[PDB]
Amino acid sequence: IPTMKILIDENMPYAQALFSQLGEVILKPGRTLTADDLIDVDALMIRSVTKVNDALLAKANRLKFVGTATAGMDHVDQALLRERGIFFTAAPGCNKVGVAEYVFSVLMVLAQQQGFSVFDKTVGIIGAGQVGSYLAKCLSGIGMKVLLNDPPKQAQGDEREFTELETLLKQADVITLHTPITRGGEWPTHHLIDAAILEQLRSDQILINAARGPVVDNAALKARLQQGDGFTAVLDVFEFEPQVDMELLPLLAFATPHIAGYGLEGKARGTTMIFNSYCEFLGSAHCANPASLLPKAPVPKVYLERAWDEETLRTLTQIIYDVRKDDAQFRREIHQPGAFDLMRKHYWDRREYSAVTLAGGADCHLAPLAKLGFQVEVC
Amino acid sequence: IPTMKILIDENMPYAQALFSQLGEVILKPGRTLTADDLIDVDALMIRSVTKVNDALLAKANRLKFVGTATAGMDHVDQALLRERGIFFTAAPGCNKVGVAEYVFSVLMVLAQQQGFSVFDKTVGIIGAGQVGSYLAKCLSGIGMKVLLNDPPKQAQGDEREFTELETLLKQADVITLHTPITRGGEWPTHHLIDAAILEQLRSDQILINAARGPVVDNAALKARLQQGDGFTAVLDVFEFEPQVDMELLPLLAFATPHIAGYGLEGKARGTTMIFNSYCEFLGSAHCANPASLLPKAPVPKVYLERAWDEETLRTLTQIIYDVRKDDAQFRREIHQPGAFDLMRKHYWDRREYSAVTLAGGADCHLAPLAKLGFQVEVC
Ligand SMILES: NC(=O)c1ccc[n+]([C@@H]2O[C@H](COP(=O)([O-])OP(=O)(O)OC[C@H]3O[C@@H](n4cnc5c(N)ncnc54)[C@H](O)[C@@H]3O)[C@@H](O)[C@H]2O)c1
Ligand SMILES: NC(=O)c1ccc[n+]([C@@H]2O[C@H](COP(=O)([O-])OP(=O)(O)OC[C@H]3O[C@@H](n4cnc5c(N)ncnc54)[C@H](O)[C@@H]3O)[C@@H](O)[C@H]2O)c1
Ligand SMILES: [Cl-]
Ligand SMILES: [Cl-]
Ligand SMILES: [Cl-]
Ligand SMILES: [Cl-]
Repeated sequence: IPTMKILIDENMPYAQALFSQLGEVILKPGRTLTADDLIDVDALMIRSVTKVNDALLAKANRLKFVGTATAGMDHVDQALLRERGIFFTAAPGCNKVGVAEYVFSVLMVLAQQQGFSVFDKTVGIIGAGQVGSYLAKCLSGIGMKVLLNDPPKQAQGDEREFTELETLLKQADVITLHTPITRGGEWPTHHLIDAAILEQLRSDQILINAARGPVVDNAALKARLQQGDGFTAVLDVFEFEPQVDMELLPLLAFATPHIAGYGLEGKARGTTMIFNSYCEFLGSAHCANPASLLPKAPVPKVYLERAWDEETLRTLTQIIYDVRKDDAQFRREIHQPGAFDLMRKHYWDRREYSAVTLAGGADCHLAPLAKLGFQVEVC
Repeated sequence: IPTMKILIDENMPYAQALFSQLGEVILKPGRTLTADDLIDVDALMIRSVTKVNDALLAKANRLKFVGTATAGMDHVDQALLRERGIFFTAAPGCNKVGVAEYVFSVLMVLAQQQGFSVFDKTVGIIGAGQVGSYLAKCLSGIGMKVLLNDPPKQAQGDEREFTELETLLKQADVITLHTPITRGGEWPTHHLIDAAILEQLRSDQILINAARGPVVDNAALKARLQQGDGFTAVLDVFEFEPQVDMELLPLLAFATPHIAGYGLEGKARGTTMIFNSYCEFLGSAHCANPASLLPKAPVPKVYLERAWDEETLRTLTQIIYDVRKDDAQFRREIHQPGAFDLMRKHYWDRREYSAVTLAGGADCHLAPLAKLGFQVEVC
């Protein structure tokens, strides 16, 4: 029987098991892919390590489909793909779930450490794409007040209610960034949080940047933190990572090596999403989800005796992710050579709220917890 | 129908509900009890706020039984009680459970923060009474190596295998204190951990004192910590509490205001134990337990998919108690007037491992977790 010839990155998780259903699978390390590797190849499945150039496709005589198991697609010349009719797809938002649960962990722990309620704090989301909109969904789901800012999408006709920047920077208690890094365009994000903005940030305001490094001027962030007025900053991304300011590090409430979106589920969605895309491209009925591929969580379900309070919410969410874990490892190991990248490479088997089932009675208020991302079960 | 007349401290938890089954209950604040209050009184149930003097019993014409809902009994002249035939009982070990789970939390978090395995660390218990023996049971239950030291009990004929002090101080990684505070006697405990001992403590050794304040010379503890060689100390009790050395405080890994044994269950055991004692004293069949009196825990049961690792153990135990919570509040509030005592008075609804049921399959290894204190259920 004739089959499609599918070239796939060797280290794409669950790739062989999934795509073998769709035809002949060739597994090769993505960094060493040459032009000859695409001879007689119908479809290509890659990660970020493979650059889709003119060079790579020089002998792609059968290439009709290209899928990248990533949320981003800068490693792909998609103007090239477009001009020669090659269908292209990524996995947008494949790792957005982790970021939301990362931000929530940060809020939850800071609430405990500084002694306040998260339901008193207004979160301002700058960047309402895949990541921001999911975070906006989760926070609003449990009844927190969100503030969305997005000048590009608002100009494109997005009819969500957007808050203007200077308003958000004043009206919001917590400021979280979820934008790309851009120097040009109508709405550049390089040093979006600059010196002038930082010094107008109050002592009871929290700044979180788990978007991209250069969005926050790290030098300016340090200067703002060295006043010691109680201003609070959390960085998952650094302006010149893997290098970080070792003077700034002990001033940051939490510091982690670009691992907010990490997690087995999100990593599996990379493969899962482009697999479903290619399935649909072939006209196949096959369909896959990360829940089916992964083993069940260590603590897959817990039971609730009554309705949840803020304390129970902290208890439940920290079963999955506690930001203090990564923070501690990062500070402990960063002095070691290449520890920034090695910590990411050997990241632990982190899950997400969907891996855990919350079982309760109709009087336990699980509907907000379901919107937060948990699986629920009314007894 | 004739009944026993029972005088009880107004603020003893669940006292009226329990003891009303045994006869007439009179509720009066323990600090304001006078001699006249014991006229025609058959039994007395008190806390620490009531001092049992010659003065208090001056008109106790019917007093036959005295119960104090405490583990200690220094507030009681029991030489007086003995010489006039009054049966006396306390509630020994009523709050020992919390201390063990406190110590374990400290070990669990320090293991995460410093990056090590608790199953690599040998815990040396100094003081093998109610508290120490329960801790020894819990740690050995999950497979940790314990080291018991107790010169008084060893001299009295206790045939457990005891380790000599200087040996324990060298052979053990973690040193936890669970002794009373004594200046005299054959085995005094005042400054038991002194200057000479502290300076022979290694950089990879941990010292925990949740026993009594003056057992550790706090001034010497500070001097040892100011070297910055990596030595680690945790205090639940301070030499001159509620006053603490504000120079020592930021050097302590964890600092809490004498709340290790706190928890609803332990607090209820105070009433429960002396109630059962008095029941037995009357020849009654009535019997009570704190589990029946308390509401069920917020998260009363969780399920396990597989056997537990060290990470899962941390996840499970921190559902009940996470020492970082109290530590954060203590450091945040201590500057406030009387915050040391007020934090204890308005302590949160803390539980214990027995309040949570761990459900799994026969292959989940719950037997050690049961010995740790959890309720288990093999499916
Ligand atoms: N730290 C992490 O673990 C982690 C993980 C994944 C993604 N990210 C970062 O997520 C950002 C969000 O990712 P995404 O997948 O949602 O991409 P996205 O493009 O869907 O989202 C960003 C949103 O950015 C808006 N935007 C662009 N410029 C803006 C500006 N100047 N002001 C306000 N909004 C602006 C975009 O138009 C859109 O509204 C990127 O930096 C992404 O790489 C971080
Ligand atoms: N921090 C807390 O929350 C908290 C709570 C309850 C009790 N405690 C402290 O517990 C200590 C343990 O309490 P307990 O109820 O088990 O009392 P206990 O008398 O049963 O226990 C202490 C054990 O102390 C041994 N001991 C006395 N001197 C010793 C010495 N010099 N060296 C080694 N062992 C010695 C006693 O003989 C016994 O073996 C007391 O200080 C108790 O008040 C602390
Ligand atoms: Cl596979
Ligand atoms: Cl990108
Ligand atoms: Cl009562
Ligand atoms: Cl005492």
